[PDB]
Amino acid sequence: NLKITNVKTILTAPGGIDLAVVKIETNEPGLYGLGCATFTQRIFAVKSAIDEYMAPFLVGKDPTRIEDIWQSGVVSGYWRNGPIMNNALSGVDMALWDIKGKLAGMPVYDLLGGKCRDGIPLYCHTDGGDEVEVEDNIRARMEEGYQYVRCQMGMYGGAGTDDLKLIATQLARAKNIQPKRSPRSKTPGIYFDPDAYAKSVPRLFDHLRNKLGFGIEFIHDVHERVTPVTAINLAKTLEQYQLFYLEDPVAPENIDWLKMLRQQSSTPISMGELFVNVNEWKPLIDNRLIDYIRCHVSTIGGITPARKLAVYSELNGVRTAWHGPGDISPVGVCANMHLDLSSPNFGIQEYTPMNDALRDVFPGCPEIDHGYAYLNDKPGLGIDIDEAKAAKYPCEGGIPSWTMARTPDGTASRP
Amino acid sequence: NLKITNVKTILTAPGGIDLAVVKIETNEPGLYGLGCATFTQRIFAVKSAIDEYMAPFLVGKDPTRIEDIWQSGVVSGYWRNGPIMNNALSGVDMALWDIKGKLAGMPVYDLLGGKCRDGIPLYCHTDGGDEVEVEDNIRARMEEGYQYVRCQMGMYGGAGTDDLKLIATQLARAKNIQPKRSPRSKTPGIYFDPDAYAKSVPRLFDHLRNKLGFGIEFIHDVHERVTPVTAINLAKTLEQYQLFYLEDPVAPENIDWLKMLRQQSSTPISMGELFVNVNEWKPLIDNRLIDYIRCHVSTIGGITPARKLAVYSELNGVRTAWHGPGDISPVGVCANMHLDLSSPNFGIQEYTPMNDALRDVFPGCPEIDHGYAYLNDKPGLGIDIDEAKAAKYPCEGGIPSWTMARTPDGTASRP
Ligand SMILES: [Cl-]
Ligand SMILES: [Mg+2]
Ligand SMILES: [Mg+2]
Repeated sequence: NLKITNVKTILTAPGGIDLAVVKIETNEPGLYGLGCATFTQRIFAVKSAIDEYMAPFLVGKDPTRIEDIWQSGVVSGYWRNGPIMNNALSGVDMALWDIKGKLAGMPVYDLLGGKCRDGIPLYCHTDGGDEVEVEDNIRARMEEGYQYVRCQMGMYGGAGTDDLKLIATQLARAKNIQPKRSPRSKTPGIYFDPDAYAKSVPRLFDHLRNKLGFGIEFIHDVHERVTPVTAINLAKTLEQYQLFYLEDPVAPENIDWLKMLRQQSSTPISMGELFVNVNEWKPLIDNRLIDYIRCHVSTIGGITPARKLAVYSELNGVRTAWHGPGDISPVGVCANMHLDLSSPNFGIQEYTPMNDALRDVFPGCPEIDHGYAYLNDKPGLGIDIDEAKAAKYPCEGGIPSWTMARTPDGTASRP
Repeated sequence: NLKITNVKTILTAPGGIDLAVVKIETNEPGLYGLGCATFTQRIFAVKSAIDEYMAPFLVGKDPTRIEDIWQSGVVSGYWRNGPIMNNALSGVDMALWDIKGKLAGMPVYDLLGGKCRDGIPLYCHTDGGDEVEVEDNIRARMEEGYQYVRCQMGMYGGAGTDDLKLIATQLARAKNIQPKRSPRSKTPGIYFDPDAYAKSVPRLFDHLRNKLGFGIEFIHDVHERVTPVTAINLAKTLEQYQLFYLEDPVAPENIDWLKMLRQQSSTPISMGELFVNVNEWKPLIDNRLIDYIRCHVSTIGGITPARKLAVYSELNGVRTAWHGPGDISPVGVCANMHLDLSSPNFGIQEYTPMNDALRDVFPGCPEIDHGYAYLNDKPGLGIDIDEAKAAKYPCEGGIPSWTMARTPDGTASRP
């Protein structure tokens, strides 16, 4: 007669980025589950969604009924399909998977069908103010054993970032990108020039291919920064550089434009870190408009819907590339990886390296060894949280600044 | 030098249903705006989204720049397109429209282009345990001057409701619908039989058209309760009864099925009270798969996005029917109606009659006279809130019961 007894939210920032973790307790002594609910920009609203709504929904129920709980949970507020709602559901769903693995004495990847590969290949982020600094940073990552890298010159749209809420790191604006002149007064924002950015990208990859060759795999993230036809043209101009993928050429609001892109370009495309709705990803995958699906697993509602998405992708020849930024807890990192190891159609795993504090707060972080991640074989997600240590890193709260992105004339843009 | 000085949430339940209202104060003495943020099932998370995120985003800004504030606010948390996020934005957006009207000395409908009609026709809800009870209820509403009515026998799926969080009224289960026998043990939920429900609807309308004739307009709400092909067959069998519309024959997750429905049936269709994402409504409107769009204005982000939706619908010959349940504040009722008065493609206004406490807490409620609503000509939304009186009706909070809908075998179903 196993029952959920308690559900709680833990808010912690050991890597300098606000995280939300759900812990689900049961009436079996010592048996609990952990899940990721990290929507970093709205952590307090996520906490409210869990504590005020998911907790009374769950206490008393048999945690082994993961699918029933997910299906009933998703419709429990009637309205649904949003990032706050989905993250609250995810924390619950991953915790239940964690509990199921612990009961079975099996890692989640074994519950899901077992290992389809011997390690998880990773990509990491490289940046710089000019092409030489990017090149230097790639060399350093290659020395560490990375065989795949994302290359940005000036973060997103060439703008860099001063906002530590984004990745806990300041990144330089592109040094030599010359923006258009703005009007005589400016509304506050982080200014960028989408056209100057777009033209800089082929020049960057020309330099990088010249210096580093074609063995190393390259990723570039457009991050919805340009008009769709500009993104199409960029995809075409980048064909010669043979990117592993070109990421987020359009906003989710503009997914129809991928119909045109895919008639003209053979540069591999990834989309979807922003997706929260089946009506965003289903038309893309059904029509083969992408080669990699990029969802943030917690933001689509956890392991249960991510595995459905992985299967839907697999049957259409689309591969997975789950979102792996700084704004994901080590629990969510483990969840991505259990999916990765058990999916036939795994593509790549984006990885943001952790500091000592994250490894200390979350015992059981995956082993990173020469560009591959190696999950432990402990039951469930193989991850724990030290609640006392978590409390040493309280969340900063507040609002980000980087999301106020303005084009030269002052237009508020999708960031 | 006009600036926003304070943004706050008011939670009140004068009609027995939890409401969320946003009040935006400015540095001009006595000038403020009110907006609806009512997502009733998640009011505390909406409150968190406003108080922790919208408030610091807005203080100091010029409230006259409604579009800039909307466009920048919607992407401020990066992830977007969800019911909690959108309601927080709506509260702000409607309050800014209210402020703009007050500054202009004109109602919002006048800022939007003026009256397109002389009054707003309404439909109200009628229910009953059997056909004769529904008939009697319709007669009573026709005597009050309603010329359009929604007709349900047992609320949604024939199940009725005992949950006061839904519409603050207990409604009888359909008396004569015989469900399939369930398994020998049952998981808790509100049980219904989709097939017994579906067969009962044509029988209801056969009775109602015989007794009441064809002058009176009838609406029926399927409320996502049946399989898509069952919905298609229902639409076909109801053609002879000439419904004003058949509402929500499919879930948002199943919108593709409307392609098949519209090849076979000429029953008018409405969809969309559940919509939160452009990728849900845009394919429907682009392909003329519905005749009326049903969005809950606050849940799509306020007046700014609702006006865009109304225009997009107008150009495709689709008409508006904004959601008008019990779970919308009188501020939201006013916002619906200002859109209604100024839209060339207005279709109908669903209306849930208010009690004395709602009228007392919210001075300026629209005048209801013989089946039409008559907005006052006061500036902005023409509505106010008495905060001291609102405080006499604290919110109940908690989670609803009705959203746990199960079919005879125990399957958790979209409610
Ligand atoms: Cl949301
Ligand atoms: Mg990205
Ligand atoms: Mg409805």
